[PDB]
Amino acid sequence: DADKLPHTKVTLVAPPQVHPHEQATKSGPKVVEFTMTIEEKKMVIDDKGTTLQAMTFNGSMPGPTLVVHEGDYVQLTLVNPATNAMPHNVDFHGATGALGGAKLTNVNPGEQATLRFKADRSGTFVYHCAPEGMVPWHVVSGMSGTLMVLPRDGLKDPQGKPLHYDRAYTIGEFDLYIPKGPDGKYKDYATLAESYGDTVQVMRTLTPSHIVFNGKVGALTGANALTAKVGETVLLIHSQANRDTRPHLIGGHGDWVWETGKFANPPQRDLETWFIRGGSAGAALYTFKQPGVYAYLNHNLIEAFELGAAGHIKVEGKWNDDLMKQIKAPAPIP
Amino acid sequence: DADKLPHTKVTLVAPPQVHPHEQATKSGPKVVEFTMTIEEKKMVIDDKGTTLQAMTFNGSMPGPTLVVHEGDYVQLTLVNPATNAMPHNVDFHGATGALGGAKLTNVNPGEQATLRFKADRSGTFVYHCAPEGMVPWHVVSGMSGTLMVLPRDGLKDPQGKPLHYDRAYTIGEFDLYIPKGPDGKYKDYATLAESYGDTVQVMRTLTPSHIVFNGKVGALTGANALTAKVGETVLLIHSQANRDTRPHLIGGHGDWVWETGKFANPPQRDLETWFIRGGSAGAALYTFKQPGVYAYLNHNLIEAFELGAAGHIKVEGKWNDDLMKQIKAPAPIP
Amino acid sequence: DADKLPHTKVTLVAPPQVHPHEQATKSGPKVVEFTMTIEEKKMVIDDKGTTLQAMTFNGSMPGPTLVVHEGDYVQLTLVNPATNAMPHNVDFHGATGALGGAKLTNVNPGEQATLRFKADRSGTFVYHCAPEGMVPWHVVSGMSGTLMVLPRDGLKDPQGKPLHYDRAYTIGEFDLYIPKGPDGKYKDYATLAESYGDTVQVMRTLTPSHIVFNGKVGALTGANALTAKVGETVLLIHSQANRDTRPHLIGGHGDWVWETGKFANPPQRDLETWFIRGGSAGAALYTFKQPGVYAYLNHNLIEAFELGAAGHIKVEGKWNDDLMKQIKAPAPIP
Amino acid sequence: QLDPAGEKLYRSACVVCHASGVANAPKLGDKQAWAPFLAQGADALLATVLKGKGAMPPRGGTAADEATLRAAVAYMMDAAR
Ligand code: HEM
Ligand SMILES: [Cu+2]
Ligand SMILES: [Cu+2]
Ligand SMILES: [Cu+2]
Ligand SMILES: [Cu+2]
Ligand SMILES: [Cu+2]
Ligand SMILES: [Cu+2]
Repeated sequence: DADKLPHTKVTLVAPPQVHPHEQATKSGPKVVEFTMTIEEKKMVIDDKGTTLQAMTFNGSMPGPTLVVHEGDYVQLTLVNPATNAMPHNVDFHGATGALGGAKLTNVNPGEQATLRFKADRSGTFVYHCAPEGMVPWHVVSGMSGTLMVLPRDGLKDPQGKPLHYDRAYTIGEFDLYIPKGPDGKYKDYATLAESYGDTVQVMRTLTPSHIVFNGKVGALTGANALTAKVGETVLLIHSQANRDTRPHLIGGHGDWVWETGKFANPPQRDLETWFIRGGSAGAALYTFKQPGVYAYLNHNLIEAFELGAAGHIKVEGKWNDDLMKQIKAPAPIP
Repeated sequence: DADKLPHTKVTLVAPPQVHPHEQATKSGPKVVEFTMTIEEKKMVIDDKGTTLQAMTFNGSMPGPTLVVHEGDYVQLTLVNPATNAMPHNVDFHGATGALGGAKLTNVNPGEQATLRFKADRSGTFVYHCAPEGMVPWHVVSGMSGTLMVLPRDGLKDPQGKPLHYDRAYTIGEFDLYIPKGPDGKYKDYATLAESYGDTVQVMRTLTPSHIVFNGKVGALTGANALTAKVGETVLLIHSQANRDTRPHLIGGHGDWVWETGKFANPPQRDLETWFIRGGSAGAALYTFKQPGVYAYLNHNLIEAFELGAAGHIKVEGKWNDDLMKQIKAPAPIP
Repeated sequence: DADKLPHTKVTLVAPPQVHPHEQATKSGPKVVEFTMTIEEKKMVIDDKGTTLQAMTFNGSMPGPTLVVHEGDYVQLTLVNPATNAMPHNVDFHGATGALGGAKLTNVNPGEQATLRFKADRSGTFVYHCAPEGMVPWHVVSGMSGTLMVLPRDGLKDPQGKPLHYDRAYTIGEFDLYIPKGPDGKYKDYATLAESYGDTVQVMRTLTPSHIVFNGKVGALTGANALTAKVGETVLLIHSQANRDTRPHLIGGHGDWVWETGKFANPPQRDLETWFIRGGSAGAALYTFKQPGVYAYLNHNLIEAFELGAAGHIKVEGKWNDDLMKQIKAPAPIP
Repeated sequence: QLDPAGEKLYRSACVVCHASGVANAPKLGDKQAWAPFLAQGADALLATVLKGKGAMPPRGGTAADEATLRAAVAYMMDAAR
């Protein structure tokens, strides 16, 4: 009974990092308490000054990743400050009943609510805002993130062998639908609500204007590239709350991948490209064997390079000539 | 030798219901006889009065679901009444040879044909019309449904444990390509043939005007909502003959899912969202744990809420606070 | 040590054939040497005379399939003749490091380079050109193919039983983005560079003008149809370097399918339709049981029949009435 | 006579809640739901829009001027007649 269990409060961290956790644990079930505060804000989403009238959990796209273990209870306090214009709520795909909690978390500006649910299924699960009557707008504008429910003794391969990651990154991919005006330029809006009508027109074409990792073109590049080292095992959590994507690590692989994101199923190995269904989160493990800069991207290459769905991972370590060697560098044909 | 096998006759029922069947059976192979009659008709596909010049098996979109067991022979009498304008046929993805039977079932208006094939592979399989040179039009106009071939021993989990359902529902998802006129309104055509040219132009854009479950926006709502009780196991069969979809039960899960639809493969568990490839049928089992009205939808939320790909399941029973509890109702921020 | 290992040279063949290989082999690991020469050229891609300013490996779309065995090393000499206009390189999804080899194989016209990498993961893997800042254009213009890395022991089913094919075919599916002029006619360009800007605009709409198997509408039909016979087992390798596809054999099945294309994972059986993620290659086995002309296609039927993503397989042999029988040929309704 | 600016504002913003009834917003064209509002009169309705009420943010969450808001209220009232 949840009321009798120890309660732990967790401090969330901004994507792409994930809050410190346990993988395999000897602890039994607990109630894990989290708080998120909704923030509506205009955000610049590309290199060319284009703005989105955005909606976020905790000020970020995606919202922060919440980690518990299978059998824990998630207890979320959801705060909607009086400074916001719209009502919001939360739907956890990891939860059972009441439209994922959406029916129990309807908060107008100036209100808050607390939901508890049992995280009785292991895996990475999307959570997202779902206000009745305006669901897609809130999702596409930025209101989604991941809940990760780890098996109590950690991840396992198809034969039951233990898999352990040294670091976890969370990547939320966002299909954006920014209206253009008749002059052919992207529209900038004074308020969130004024953006709606023109945005739904674009939504109905099913053609995103931009598709971005973590809230903007190049969010996960340059100074903000992900990082790793040869020998390090990374977990790459990938959420897409609205539209399909196909993650690929250029020069790497998914060593073990749960593309449907549910840890009680055996993972697939050696993937070049995997597939995240719109409305889900999946997870991939990779152990780096080569240093260098990698691209992590949606392998519809138009979506990646033209529309924005690409990031980098900068990897330190020793080059391995057995795995790959330049035999003859580029030179004139004989 | 299928000549010499006993015959049985099935009375088909309209979606979302599925005709009564055995799961596990002590019967051996039989020749199972079905009849379907083609109906071309103008249909209203939303509550606004928008029309489609539709083509159907047995008067419905999707056509009825046909259930046999692995090793049975399906013997279909296909009738194309004189009232119709177009030639039709049937291609069973569950059949082997002659383009799924299409080459052997070409029926002009005022003709009928009888096809027998061995259902030697277990799974949910699409059937659809496929008249040479006209395939996409007939399919997107409504001519598809599902053949379910159950293992003779019933459904099994990955360890070979028996899985039983209390009721089966069949959902056919249809991407529609309805032309618009200069006034921005959907076009209404006096005859099926008159709709052809304009419809082909819309199809080539690859952008559906509507995406509907069972022939209409909100088809699976109100008196025609799916129903269940807490403790009941439902099998949700989902067909998409032309385009990908990503089913999701809001507030629920796919307890056991065969997303590629083929029962000799182990199912996956605990899914939030699954994936039905265009040109296939898949199936998910779920046991209800909470009462309430669930949404069952395509989790491209634009496709669901803007274009029509969403329905309801109304579930009776007692609320479970252990699984989910509103700890604090929406109230002012302290 | 890869040096010191025996070297062998393989002569490539044009799609849809695949160069003679070994499945299960008694051979130890070797360095397998290949050469490919890049060819930029104007190609007619449909039966109306529409042209593509194309770029190819070895003069074909897709490039040839390279077969080794797990533990072999691939050593590719890539040649960019002085007759070409653009720099090129190669990214092997089968490889580990340096953006798949792209960083090590940047060749200007008049240059060549030699790359070695260890093929340490079994499966079918895309290779494609990836010049920095120019990746999507080079890929959609034709620069992709398949590397097949067979397990040393050959293909195996989920229970570890040997699977063997009699012939392999390789199909590359290409989503093309051909610009139109003010008159609504496809543009025809004097030079490759000339096509660039207009093509990028079409790409950004995410809507292909054409989707073709092996470089043109109807490439795999008529005199050029694939062939087999009843009792013969065929491997169908399907690559799509940029965009998702859903292969289906009309009147057949995927007996054993690795849709993500990685042979250390168990295959699924009895598939009606499978799914190749954009940026990947998958593989299906089928043993023919019926003679006749089959269609092999992308089962978005608009993509297949309207846009070009369809081929034929002509199959010799004896009709099997047990599997399918015309009980009553089309005849007038009484 | 209505002004086109009202419908335009409605279609850009107000529609997000009033098309269906987000947070129990009276739906556009709902004759019975709107009867008591019509009886309050246009000035009262406009005052409520400017102030905000429940889940409806001040100015219906727009930066429109009073005249444009009046026009949108007028369009909404018209649809309910
Ligand atoms: C300028 C655009 C808008 C206009 C002209 C408008 C108009 C109106 C009017 C005339 C009323 C009746 C006043 C009353 O109930 O006494 C009303 C009520 C309401 N509106 Fe709006 N509205 C707009 C925007 C919005 C938006 C964006 C929302 C959603 C965030 C919304 C939600 C509501 C709700 C919930 C009510 C009922 C208030 C209650 O009884 O608690 N409205 N609106
Ligand atoms: Cu929200
Ligand atoms: Cu959801
Ligand atoms: Cu037909
Ligand atoms: Cu088909
Ligand atoms: Cu190139
Ligand atoms: Cu690639």
